[PDB]
Order: sequence, then structure tokens, then C-alpha cells
Amino acid sequence: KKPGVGTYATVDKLKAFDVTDGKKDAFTIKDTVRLYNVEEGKTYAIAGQLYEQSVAGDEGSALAKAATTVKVTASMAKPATEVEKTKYGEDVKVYETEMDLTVKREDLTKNQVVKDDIALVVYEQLWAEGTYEKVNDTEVTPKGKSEPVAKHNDPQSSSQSITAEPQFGSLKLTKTVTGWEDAFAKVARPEASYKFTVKCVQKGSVDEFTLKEGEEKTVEGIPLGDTCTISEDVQGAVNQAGLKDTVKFTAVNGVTVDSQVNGEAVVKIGGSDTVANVEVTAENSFSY
Repeated sequence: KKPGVGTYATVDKLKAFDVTDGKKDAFTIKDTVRLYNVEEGKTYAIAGQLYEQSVAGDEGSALAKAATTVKVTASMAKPATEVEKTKYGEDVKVYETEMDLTVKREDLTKNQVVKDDIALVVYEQLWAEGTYEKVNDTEVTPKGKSEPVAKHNDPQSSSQSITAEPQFGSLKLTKTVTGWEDAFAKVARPEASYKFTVKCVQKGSVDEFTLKEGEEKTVEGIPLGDTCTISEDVQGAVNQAGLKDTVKFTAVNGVTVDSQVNGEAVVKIGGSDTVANVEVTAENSFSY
């Protein structure tokens, strides 16, 4: 009977975690390790590694590693699943232990915005007593050219899969108007239509829309940490109002909105508390 090893990966009970949570420098993957047909009283070494799925198994690419020894005891026993019986035999002996795989958030994000889910996977190896001469907190050193007696190195494993899931922000834009005067205007005030372009710089998205006075529109799905440029067609506003237009940008909840050029603003999305859902008002101040 050849021993086996299996793993199941979770973070805080779940198979996904918020990789854009600025309140966490690191995440700990619980790596539940099941040992098949190991022997009570023997001391094995186990090693776990966490990879992004597309580089899984490539030495150099691991995001976290853990290694330890375990002396198998009766207290570690667990009932076998039907899946395990099918894989290892009806009489498979099963023991369970645990290791943590901790990954720094910056090693996942690279301090850039996160645009989509990152697929992660855990690999594990099992070493019989005597086949290793050093185990530290990260890796097992073999005696001679010894190899693990069992591996679970499957990049497509659902049990070993974890998703680093980003959350997203939004930018709501509202148009207001002061100093309107029909004497100068080319259209009726409630029919004036103010044209905006909003670009999310890192995402590379462009929203083009019109706002009547008092109207709002929201750009959704903005990566947290991205910046948005807001550009009004000021001449188009001036032509409708018949009046020069000074555009004043303001924002809610202490968010900074900078404007160097008239009609142009920049604002950060998801910038100790973050404001993910930003609300900006563009006031068209008309005058002669």
C-alpha cells in the first residue's frame, strides 16, 4: 500500500477572498491535508506551495510555501469518503492535519489595481521518515536523491483552488447649473444637454454620456485604486446657454477632485477609510 496525500484549500471558511481589502497586508490559506495509508507512529514531512494557476509547479513562481513534520497519531484519524475509497481502496486509512500558507497582498496585486479574479492553487508533497534531512518553515531537503512518496500537484484541482477576488468602485456624476438666463440661451433650460467623457485610466475604459441639469449617471466596475478623468464639452454648454461657463467640480465624503483646466477633473476611486463609490458634481456656472 502506497501512501497518498490530498488537500483542500479555504480562506476564512470560503473558496474566495477579497484581494482588494486594503485593511489586510496578507491572507492565510488554510491547507487541510489528508494523509492516506500512512502509518501511526511514523514521522512524515509535508510541504505545501501556493501558486497562481497558470504558473503552477514552476520553481521560482510560488507565492507562499510551508513545510513541517507530522508524527501520525490515532487522534488525527478521519472517516474516509466514498471518493477516497474509490481512489485508494475500500480499506484506506485516513488522517488529517493542517498547514497555513500565507501570501502578502502586494505579491498578488504588485501594487497595481486588480482588474479580474486571480486563480490560485495549492500543491502538496509527502515525504516518508528518513528520506529528508532538513525541514524548515518553507521546504524539505532530501536525503540523497530521495523524492516524496506522494504528491498532489494538480493545477486544475477544485479542492485546492482559491480565488483572489477583486471588488470594484464607481463614479457617479451629477450636473448642476447656476447663472442660466433665457435672454442669452439657444435652448430651453430643461432641454440643455451637457456632454461628458469619463475615462478610467488603468482599466482603459471610456464612458461617453449626456446629462441634463440635475441628471446623474454612474460609471460602474472601476478597479479600486484607479483614477478617473472627467471632461465636459464646455463650448457645447456655452453654445446652449449663450454664456461663458466656469465649471466647478466638487465631491462628497471628503474625496479630492482636482481641476487644472476648465471642464477637466481628475478623481481617485477607492482611495484610513476608502471611498469606493465616489460622487462628483459638475456645476456649470454661467455668466456674461
